[PDB]
Amino acid sequence: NFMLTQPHSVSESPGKTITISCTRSSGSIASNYVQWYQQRPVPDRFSGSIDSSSNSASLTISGLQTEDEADYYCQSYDSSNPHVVFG
Amino acid sequence: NFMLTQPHSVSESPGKTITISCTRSSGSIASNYVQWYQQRPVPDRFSGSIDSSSNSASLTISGLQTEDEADYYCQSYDSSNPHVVFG
Amino acid sequence: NFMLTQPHSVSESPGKTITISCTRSSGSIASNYVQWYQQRPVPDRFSGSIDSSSNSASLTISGLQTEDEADYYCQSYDSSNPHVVFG
Amino acid sequence: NFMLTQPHSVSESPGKTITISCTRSSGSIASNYVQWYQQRPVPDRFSGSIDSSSNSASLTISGLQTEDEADYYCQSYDSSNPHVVFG
Amino acid sequence: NFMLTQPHSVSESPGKTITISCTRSSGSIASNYVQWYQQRPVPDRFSGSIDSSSNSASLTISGLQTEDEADYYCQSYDSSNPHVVFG
Repeated sequence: NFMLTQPHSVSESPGKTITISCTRSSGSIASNYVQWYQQRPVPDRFSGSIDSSSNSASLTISGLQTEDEADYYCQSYDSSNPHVVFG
Repeated sequence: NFMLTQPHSVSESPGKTITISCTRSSGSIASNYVQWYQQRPVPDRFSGSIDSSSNSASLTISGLQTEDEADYYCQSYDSSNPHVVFG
Repeated sequence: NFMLTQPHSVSESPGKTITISCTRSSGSIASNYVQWYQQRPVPDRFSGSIDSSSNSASLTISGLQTEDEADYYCQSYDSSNPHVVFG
Repeated sequence: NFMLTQPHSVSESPGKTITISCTRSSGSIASNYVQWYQQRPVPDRFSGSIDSSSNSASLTISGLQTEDEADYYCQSYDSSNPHVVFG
Repeated sequence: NFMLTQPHSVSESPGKTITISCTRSSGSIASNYVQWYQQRPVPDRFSGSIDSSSNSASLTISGLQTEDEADYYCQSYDSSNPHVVFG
């Protein structure tokens, strides 16, 4: 899958950031995740409860294959040359 | 799947950010996720309860294949050259 | 599927942002997700309850195939060259 | 499916943003999703209750195929070159 | 399906935004979704209740096929070159 779940703030920054190319992924994730992120460049209270959690991630591939003749030709080209003038 | 769920704020930033090309993904995710993100470049109270959660993610592929003669030719070209003038 | 669910704010930023090409995805997601995102470049109260949640995501592919002669030719070209003048 | 559900605000930004091409997706999603997004470039109260939720997402493909001779030729071309003058 | 449900505001931005081409999607979605999005470039109260929700999404394809001789030739061309002058 593609869980692109990122609450990110971007200032004036002409670039490319995340770039994924020619990647193969296959796995299982079971996560109980708690985060308090505080950035201050008055009272703060954080309460997080997960309680009883049952996370199951099962992947089964019972395959059989004869002659494959596999040719995995993955070519990736990425060019990023921004031209930014501030005035 | 494609869970593109990101509450992001972008300032003046001519670019490309996320770019996914020639990628194969197949997996299972079971997530109990809690986040409090605070950025302050008065009273803050965060209460998060998950209680009893049962997350099940099952993937089964019981396949059989004879001669495949697979040829996976994945060619990707990406060009990003912005020209931004501020005045 | 394609769950494109992102409450994003974009300032003056001529670009391309998300770009997905030549991607194959097949999986299962079970998510109990809680987020409080606060950005302040007076009283804030956040209460989130999930209580009893039963998330089930089942994918089954019981297939059988003979000679496939598969040829996966995925060619992608993306060009983005904006010309923005501010005055 | 195509769940294009994004409450996004776009400033003066001549571009292309989301672009999906030559993509194959097949999966199951079970989501209990709660978000409070606050951006302030007086009293704020957020109460969210999911209570008892039963989400089931079942996908079954019990197929059988003989000789396929599959040829997946996916060619995608995207060009975006805006010319914007402000005066 | 095509659930194009996005309450978006677009400023002066000559572009293309969402563009979907040569895509195949087949899946199941079960979503209990709550969002409060606040953007302020006095009292705010948000109350959201889902209570008891039973979401079921079942997809079944019990198919059988002989020799297919499948040839999936998907060619997509997209060109967007706006010329906007402000005066």
